[PDB]
Amino acid sequence: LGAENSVAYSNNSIAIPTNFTISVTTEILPVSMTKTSVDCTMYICGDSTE
Amino acid sequence: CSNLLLQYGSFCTQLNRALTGIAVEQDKNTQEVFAQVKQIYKTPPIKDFG
Amino acid sequence: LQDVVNQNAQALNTLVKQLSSNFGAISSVLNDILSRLDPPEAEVQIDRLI
Ligand SMILES: *[C@@H]1O[C@H](CO)[C@@H](O)[C@H](O)[C@H]1NC(C)=O
Ligand SMILES: *[C@@H]1O[C@H](CO)[C@@H](O)[C@H](O)[C@H]1NC(C)=O
Repeated sequence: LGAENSVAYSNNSIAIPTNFTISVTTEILPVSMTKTSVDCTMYICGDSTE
Repeated sequence: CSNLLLQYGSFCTQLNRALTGIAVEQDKNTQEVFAQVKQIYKTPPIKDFG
Repeated sequence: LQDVVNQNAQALNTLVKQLSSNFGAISSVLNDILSRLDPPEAEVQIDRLI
């Protein structure tokens, strides 16, 4: 599940950061798929009148 | 029956692939909704809690 | 992003490959059926393929 960690809870202490870091992360989102079309009669019968 | 199914394209493969994709995506849902922090914290002995 | 394109392409390839399937008929090419069997009893085969 991950490395174990514990934090020393106590009602008269506070832990505050003193330095920061500007990170940058990438998120990837699909938008649209390939606009496909299909010919019914051609695909089902080719070039036959029957 | 196994021979006679062979004349129907790849219906079985399509169905199996769809169901496998389903099975993958549920566990993906679980991992996404639950596992959001990678530091398993340890419960402190409850004494004060204000 | 690659998954969407891959899935669409694979689906289309499966759809195209489905044409090479006799579906229990004498042949998988309708032109062969037309050139081999006269209309009075070729309609059964045509209907199966359709
Ligand atoms: C919580 O604060 C009270 C102050 O009244 C103190 O007596 C108690 O020891 C504190 N709890 C700790 C330090 O765990
Ligand atoms: C804060 O972090 C930057 C990043 O390297 C460092 O240059 C700077 O000295 C740090 N300030 C501290 C630790 O007070």
